[PDB]
Amino acid sequence: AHFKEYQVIGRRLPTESVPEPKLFRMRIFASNEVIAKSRYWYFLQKLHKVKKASGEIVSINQINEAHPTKVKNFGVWVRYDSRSGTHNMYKEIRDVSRVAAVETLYQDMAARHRARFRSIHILKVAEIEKTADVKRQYVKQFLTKDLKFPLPHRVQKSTKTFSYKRPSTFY
Amino acid sequence: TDSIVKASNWRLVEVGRVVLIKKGQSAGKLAAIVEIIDQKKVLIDGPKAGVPRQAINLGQVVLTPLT
Amino acid sequence: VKYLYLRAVGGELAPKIGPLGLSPKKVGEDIAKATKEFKGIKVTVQLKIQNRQAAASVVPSASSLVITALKEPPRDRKKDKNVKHSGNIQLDEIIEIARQMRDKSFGRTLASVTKEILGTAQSVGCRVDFKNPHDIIEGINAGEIEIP
Amino acid sequence: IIEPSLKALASKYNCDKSVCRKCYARLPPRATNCRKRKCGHTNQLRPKKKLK
Amino acid sequence: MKYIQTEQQIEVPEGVTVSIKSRIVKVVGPRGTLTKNLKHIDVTFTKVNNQLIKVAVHNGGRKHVAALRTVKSLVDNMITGVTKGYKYKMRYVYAHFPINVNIVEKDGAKFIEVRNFLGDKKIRNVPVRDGVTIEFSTNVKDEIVLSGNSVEDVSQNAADLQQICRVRNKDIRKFLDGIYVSHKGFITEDL
Amino acid sequence: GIREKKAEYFAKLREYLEEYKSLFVVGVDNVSSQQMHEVRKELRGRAVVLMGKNTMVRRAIRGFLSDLPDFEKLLPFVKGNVGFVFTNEPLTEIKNVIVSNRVAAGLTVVQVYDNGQVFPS
RNA sequence: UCAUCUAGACAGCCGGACGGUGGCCAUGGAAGUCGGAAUCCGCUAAGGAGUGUGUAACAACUCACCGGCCGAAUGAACUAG
Ligand SMILES: [Zn+2]
Repeated sequence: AHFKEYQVIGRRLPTESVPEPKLFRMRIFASNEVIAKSRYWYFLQKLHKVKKASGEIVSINQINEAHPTKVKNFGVWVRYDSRSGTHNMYKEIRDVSRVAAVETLYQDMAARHRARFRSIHILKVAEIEKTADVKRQYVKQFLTKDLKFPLPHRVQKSTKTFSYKRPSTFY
Repeated sequence: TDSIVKASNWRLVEVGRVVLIKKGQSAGKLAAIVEIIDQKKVLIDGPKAGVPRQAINLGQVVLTPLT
Repeated sequence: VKYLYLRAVGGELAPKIGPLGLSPKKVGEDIAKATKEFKGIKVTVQLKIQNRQAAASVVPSASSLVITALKEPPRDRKKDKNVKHSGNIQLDEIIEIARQMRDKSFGRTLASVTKEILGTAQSVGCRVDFKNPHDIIEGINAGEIEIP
Repeated sequence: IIEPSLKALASKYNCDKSVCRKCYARLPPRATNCRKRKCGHTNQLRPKKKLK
Repeated sequence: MKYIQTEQQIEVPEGVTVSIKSRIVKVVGPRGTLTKNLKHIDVTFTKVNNQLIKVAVHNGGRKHVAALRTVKSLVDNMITGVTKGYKYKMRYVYAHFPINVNIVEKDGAKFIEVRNFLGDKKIRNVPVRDGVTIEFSTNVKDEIVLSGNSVEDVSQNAADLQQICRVRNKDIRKFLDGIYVSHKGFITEDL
Repeated sequence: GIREKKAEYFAKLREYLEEYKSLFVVGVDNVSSQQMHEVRKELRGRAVVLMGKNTMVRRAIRGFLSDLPDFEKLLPFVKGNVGFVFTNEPLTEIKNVIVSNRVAAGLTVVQVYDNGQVFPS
């Protein structure tokens, strides 16, 4: 859906042999708290020997964007499962916030590789603080000095089923 | 004689271009394009008309001849 | 007037070259054999200068030949046609002498360089009691003066 | 005998070509893929067989 | 990958004048005039300083930016064809039967006729496209020269004359007979 | 690696400019490596010959521009195939040797820079 | 995933592409190019004890390397929609 980012902090259940476990923390892009906690336990079952019955979640907090009106370039490292194997990819997206960047990332992977939400693993997402570290041409195209371009062929959708003059596509 | 072309200029999108919000919650106010996200969407701001600073798809605004 | 150069194992085709110069093959061979005095045992470049009557034979200096000669070699019949792999002592003085003998002929870049090139020429020869030929040439500055 | 230069000029159009191994198409001599759809633009090409 | 702006340039010499309404190009020079419809290719033209014209495409795909350099080459070919002209020299190649080429007139249409190509009784006639002048050149044996403004018309007429002399049911690596284009250049080459 | 080799070139050039007051710019066309090698040997004692990519050289001179400002005048002359001769001998003797050697069917000295002064010669 | 890149990259033209040295065995010969091993120096801006054509062996031509013009990304191998 429209994604939100949460921090989820959890731990193992405390025993007498070891009280105070190590309080692992992860950042999850998810639609809501339930999906966020499910993905948290999914990745902790991939990492450490723990499961939901043997552990607990001590905190979940929404992390909204610090500057939601700054235009950033993000580099995203992703695992995905194809029909024959597992691959790593690095894609970079020029967008205004992290949740919108990963939303366009999920759309991009589903469009160009037919990869689903169950197949995509988000390794990391990070803002590229400096230009000329941008490595893709499709985003390096929009970083030029005095960028301007026209929008040819305007199509205006009509409300009536009949129009009384030939329309114009000037913009 | 001299060479003649038909120029055919139209309404470039760049910073400082004044746009009119076509549909949405503003829906009829003016804004100024602050920056260009990509080919299809831009970051605008309309601070006199009460339009909050936001990223918006270019299909939801109409570009005006004002710069 | 005409100079012809051939690589000849000593003690000895030649005739084909000789016919153009109208010189007897046997006479040329005898002259070459005498010149091979330098070594004969091994192949060496021989320069024949033709005066339009007779050809004079001299042995032009060659790095491989000089190096092979320097390595002490028991005379080989070559009927065996054995590999005859050449093993040699360091012979640092001989190589320096060889570099001096070259005397930067054909413009060797430096006196030290001429020696280094001479060392490289010993691809065939071991050229050292315990080392790869010219391996230590970069390491040691000794003998630079000797080559000059 | 034609002439040597004129044989060269005629052989430029008739003999200095390549042949697709799949669909026998006569192709440019420096080509990498066949221009035909029916072989699927394959890169199995051979030189056209000369005389002599 | 949707290149948002790609752009080529064409240089306009002192003698020519180029008129571009919507996508119809008219080039007028010393040797005459030429025109071209380009409403199928969807580019935009812009005169800079009366000797430079930029052609551009915005938000174009790979095929579209290929077509941009194609249309630049076409209009530049038109400009250099109305300035210098275009001249194709072709040579006659035969083994035994000499090829006898003349110019005839069925209903005033300037046909080029080809006789005795490999000794046949059939007479091959190729029509001549307008604007193309054909001269049977002296001082070089068996050479024909086609000149004009349009590279399309000149090279197509030369190609029709080449294709009309194809050999059937024989090994064509041995039967090399025909009429082949040997030189392509300008009428005022090395100007 | 590539940069390292390049860095060495920049350094040697700077040293050469400092070492010799007299600079000869020589243009080489159709000169064989063997032809070049012979010239180098003849002039080994009194002259230094340097060959390099022009793009590389121009940047170096601009980099070393603050010191040795007069060398800036040499930059217009650098265009085209060029070689640099650094020599103790003031002028004609070096020039005579370069032109004469290895003329076959051809080294030419395009310009001479000595002591901040440029001579067409 | 490797490499090259405004200190000038990849295409296209143009120039050089050298000495020790005909490196060592082996052959009637094989000198970079029938093979077996080694495969190193000098001069370098740069040039392999050779990429092919190439001759009985040469000679000759071309390469991969460096240079002028060009001024900005490109080459190889692989993966999957
Ligand atoms: Zn095919």
